[PDB]
Amino acid sequence: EGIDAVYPSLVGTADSKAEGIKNYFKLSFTLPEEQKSRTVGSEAPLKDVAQALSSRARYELFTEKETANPAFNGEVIKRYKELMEHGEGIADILRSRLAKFLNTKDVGKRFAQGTEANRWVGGKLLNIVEQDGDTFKYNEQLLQTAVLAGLQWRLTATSNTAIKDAKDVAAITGIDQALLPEGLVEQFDTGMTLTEAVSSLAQKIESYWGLSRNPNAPLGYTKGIPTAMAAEILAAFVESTDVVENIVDMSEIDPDNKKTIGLYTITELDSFDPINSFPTAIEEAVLVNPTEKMFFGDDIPPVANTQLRNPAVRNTPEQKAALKAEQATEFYVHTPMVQFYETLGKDRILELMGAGTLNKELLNDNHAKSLEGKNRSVEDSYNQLFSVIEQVRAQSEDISTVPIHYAYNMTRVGRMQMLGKYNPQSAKLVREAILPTKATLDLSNQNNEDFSAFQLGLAQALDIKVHTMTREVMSDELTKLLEGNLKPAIDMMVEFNTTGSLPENAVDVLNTALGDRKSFVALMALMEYSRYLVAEDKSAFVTPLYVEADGVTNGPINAMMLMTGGLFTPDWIRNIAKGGLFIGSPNKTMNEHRSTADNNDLYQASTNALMESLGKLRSNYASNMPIQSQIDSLLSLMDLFLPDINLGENGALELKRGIAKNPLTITIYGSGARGIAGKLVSSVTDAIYERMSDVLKARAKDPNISAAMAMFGKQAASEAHAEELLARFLKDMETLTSTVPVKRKGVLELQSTGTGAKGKINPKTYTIKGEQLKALQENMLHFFVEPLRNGITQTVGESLVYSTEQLQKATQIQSVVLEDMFKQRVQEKLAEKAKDPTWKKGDFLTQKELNDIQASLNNLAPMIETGSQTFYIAGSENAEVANQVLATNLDDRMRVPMSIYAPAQAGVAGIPFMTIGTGDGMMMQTLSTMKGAPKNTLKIFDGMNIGLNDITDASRKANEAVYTSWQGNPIKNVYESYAKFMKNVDFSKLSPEALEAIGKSALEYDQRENATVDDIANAASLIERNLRNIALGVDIRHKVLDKVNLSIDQMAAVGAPYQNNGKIDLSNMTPEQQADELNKLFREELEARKQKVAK
Repeated sequence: EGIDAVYPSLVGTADSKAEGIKNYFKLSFTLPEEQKSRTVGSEAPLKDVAQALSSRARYELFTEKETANPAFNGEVIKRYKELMEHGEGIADILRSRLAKFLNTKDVGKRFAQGTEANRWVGGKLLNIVEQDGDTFKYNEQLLQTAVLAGLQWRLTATSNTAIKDAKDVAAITGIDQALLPEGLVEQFDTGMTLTEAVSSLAQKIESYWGLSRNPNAPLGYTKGIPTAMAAEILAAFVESTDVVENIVDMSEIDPDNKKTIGLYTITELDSFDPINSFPTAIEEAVLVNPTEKMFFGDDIPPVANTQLRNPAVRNTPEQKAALKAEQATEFYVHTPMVQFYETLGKDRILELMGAGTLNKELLNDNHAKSLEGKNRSVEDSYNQLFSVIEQVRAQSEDISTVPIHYAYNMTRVGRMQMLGKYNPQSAKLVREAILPTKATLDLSNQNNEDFSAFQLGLAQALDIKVHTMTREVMSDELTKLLEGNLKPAIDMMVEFNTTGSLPENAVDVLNTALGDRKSFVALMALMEYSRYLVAEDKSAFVTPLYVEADGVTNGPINAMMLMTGGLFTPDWIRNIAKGGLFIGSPNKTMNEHRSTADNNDLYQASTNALMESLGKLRSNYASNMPIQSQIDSLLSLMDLFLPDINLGENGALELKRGIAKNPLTITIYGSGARGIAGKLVSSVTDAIYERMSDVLKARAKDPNISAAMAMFGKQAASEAHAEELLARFLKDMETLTSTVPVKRKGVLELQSTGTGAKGKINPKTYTIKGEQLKALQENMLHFFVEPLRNGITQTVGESLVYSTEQLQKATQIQSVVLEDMFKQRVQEKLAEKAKDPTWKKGDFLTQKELNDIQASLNNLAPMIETGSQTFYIAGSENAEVANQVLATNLDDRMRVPMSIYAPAQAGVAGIPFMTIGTGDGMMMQTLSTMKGAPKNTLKIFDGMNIGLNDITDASRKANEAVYTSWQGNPIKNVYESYAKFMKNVDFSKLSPEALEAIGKSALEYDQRENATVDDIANAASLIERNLRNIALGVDIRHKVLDKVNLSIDQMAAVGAPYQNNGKIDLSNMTPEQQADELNKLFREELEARKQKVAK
């Protein structure tokens, strides 16, 4: 009688075992104990809410608050009057589409005779209708409340959707990640798919309805009825031209693919629309506890209870404390930076920091696609920032004294991420306008310690390697720039502060002065320095300039410290010193190491090893003439378009440290050899497309120019030199696309493909794809990637790559078993429902039944616990388990598949989870909750912005947090979960498909052709004892390193190292001598543990 008294006019009885028509709306939802929405019980929600928005006094009375938001002024009130009238016309469209549905094929006539038309996949909206004469009609309270949710969704959906990477697009389309076309990713994130639009809209509808789900009701109605309403509202928005629908066909690019995907984009409002200063008036008027809002002053966001998009995992108490500290920081608006942005204008901002205007008649088709994506990011960030400024400006007359708070949540890899799309932590344009840092300095004397901090901040913003030089040397470098190239730019900024105007050629002045140092952070350095020059009182200068403590190769260094076992080697000691770990050198900073000891970082070290491997490969095939020519063509092509590859006049090959940046970072991230090859080739094709645009530009200026000079005009001193380069380009492309190398029996053989490149090119629409693209990747994989991966292994160590292999095998095997049991357990439950008369196919399972299936998997240890963090590698949301349609609209379109939260195969995702989660993720968690933690800082991943008044103390604390995170044992945590899984697993109950996947990870190629169940089980237990041996070695190494004196300078910006107060002196020793001393303590620790066990 609870919900049966609020909606007594609904069609059908509320009994699950009735005879006629049953109402599944009242059987699936229940009234809450305390109210959550103010529209429950009303008769005209679209009229009561519109009345409350007509005045400030009425808004306060309806909301029951002392005062309303100051931004809710008269201009905003007028704009909401038109929006409410627009929402009344949306309801008229919905009411007219229902009458057509009941008229075609006599649906209404049959439904009134007893036919269960409300249980259809498209008739699920018949559970919220009422009888009216001989026909049916909507329920006014339920219909008008859903319209209000659509209006709020239309205003803020874009600024809340997630960002799709290349991996996500590949899964949706089905095309291989390494063969994704040009601009496909940039097209996908512009709009949203059907599933994303409907699911997000349906979430708001349920919230506004203010009801609670029934745990014993089928998932086909608790999730289908809200979804069926969302699809109808989205269809109405398309008819009203509020949402534009675009259809992309995969058969155009891949004829073998028959998938069709629709994309929906919301039409955006004007940048001067007064509604942009307060777009959450409807949300705060309906919900008792609004979710979308901006926090001012003492308004502190609440702490989330579960991980991001991982509802099965809850934040640990240690993780919740870190979130609370990060949400207490106050942000402030820098007025001089804001006025500079609006004076320059959006057009000049795009011209300076973007691609500017585009003339598509002189651009390549593929080149123009990338330029538009660059412009979109800058333009969207500019619009988002100035909408916030409008809201802040209404709170007080002084915009610089309004504190701002931001919400945080935990990423599945243990990373604190700001909520929203464009915020200081994500957008660089917004980062320079809203700052949490402040300082007061005495700059009346140039020899003060305060002036040295001021110079350090300016130098780092102007692209100067401050962590590789001493303070005195850095000061000399900055002085030359200030009085040299940057002088014209400073003069313009000085006039701007006093007057407030800019010249018509301001873009050209900044472009010439900055050059290769152009960035958003470099603009603030010019303004801050110019403001200091005109300050009347330099002894109390207040500035928001900061210094960023950036880690030196944070990724690779963490891996070699956390997942390395065995005895110490001199090579490890030398290579780990480049990361900031010094043994036997008290109070040694990174600036001293680079200046005197070693000036090569990890990126340069791997480049040198790559040259060594490349020379050995050529010498192996010295007698093979066809193989030698193929290697020459690959290097020749990369020399023409990549600045990191250079060939001398004598044929000597020279490489730069910039060729191993990306490969080294993604190698630690578990990416395979094919992934590196695909990215390397993509860099070459981008340069080729850009060179085609120069051909079109040169032809327009001079139609009589030659083809060679139109291409390599600026890369050749004479015309004859230009003709030489053109011949090289044509020959290399034909050679690299005609034959490919095939690795058989351990040797490489050239095999023809028959799909070589022929004909005359067209600069406007030149494209490389199909079999031509695959031929290029085959040559790159076997001739350049293989030598590259050998050099990387030599630097990081052979033991580190051994730990990654066992970790990948252990996680993949566990995920395969979990996925098979989940699918095998929901099919047995469905077979039981077939004997239930009150059950129909399409209702799926129940939330109570789904929770029992997941609880039965607890004896296999699906989650990894480290004591302060939790990880769930196999968790995902997929529609494979349900394999059925959830709901459609009244036109039998917009079919939405049903997706549930079920485990899935891991693959190579195990390595990134533990390298990042226990690496920089744990370091930043400690830094926010440690004793005497730094205050007023912005914590970007592997970085931290610090004010000029606390650079020394905060840098020392950052190095202390790094040392704490190096005492962990990620392998031991994985071993403990894997040992429990092996105790309870039963391989004899696995499907034949599952047994084939496990054999691909535990056995060799020859051993898995006819392997039995016993062979697979025996091979899986071997991995268990491999993890135990690795984990024991890591534990001993950390114990030994804690007994000696160490200096930690991983955050090398300032030069404030941290000492571990060890009591063993290893100074005045070579790395060869230190390894022997460390190995002596390693053998003593092993003996004690074995002796203790014996006792």
